[PDB]
Amino acid sequence: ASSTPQTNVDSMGGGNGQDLTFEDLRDIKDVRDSGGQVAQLMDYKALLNFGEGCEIHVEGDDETKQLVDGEPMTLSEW
Amino acid sequence: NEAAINQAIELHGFPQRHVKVGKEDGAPVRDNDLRRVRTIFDPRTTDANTAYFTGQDVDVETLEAHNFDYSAIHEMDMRNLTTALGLPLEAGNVGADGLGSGKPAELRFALLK
Ligand SMILES: [Mg+2]
Repeated sequence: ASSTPQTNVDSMGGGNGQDLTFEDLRDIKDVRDSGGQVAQLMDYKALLNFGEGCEIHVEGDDETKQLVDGEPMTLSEW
Repeated sequence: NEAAINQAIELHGFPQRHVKVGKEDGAPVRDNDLRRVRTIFDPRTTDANTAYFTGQDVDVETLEAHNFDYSAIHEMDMRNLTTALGLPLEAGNVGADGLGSGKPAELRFALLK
């Protein structure tokens, strides 16, 4: 029974953007760029989470079938 | 570290002969005297079954080969380099206990692939 959510969200307005400076962000790059063992471990994390590739599905894909480039595609094909 | 190990083996991996001449608190021995003793004990012309006869005031001491674990330093260096280059430890002709078996093996070879 709310359109706008009626509960507040701890926004650090007194911190102007965010508490993250560009210097903090660029220090993440410094760790990533550095090579050696710590950068390699975080690369292994990326490869485990995302390295095995992906597949697109649409539930009821066949029913979407439409002439796009004057020829049939489903939304998954598109 | 590799250069350091090679230099360390050259100095410390092999025992070296130390002939001490003269009596302790006795008469001093000068360089020209040691030249003649050096000629007697020269490792260049000594052979495996040479024997020595001396007065009491000549001591054939030795520098032992001073034990250090260069194998462990090599294993550490190779672990550092292979992991830095993203290769498995096994690529460097170095291995580790447990990691050659079961799910520990399966993970590292999965990461490589
Ligand atoms: Mg005297």
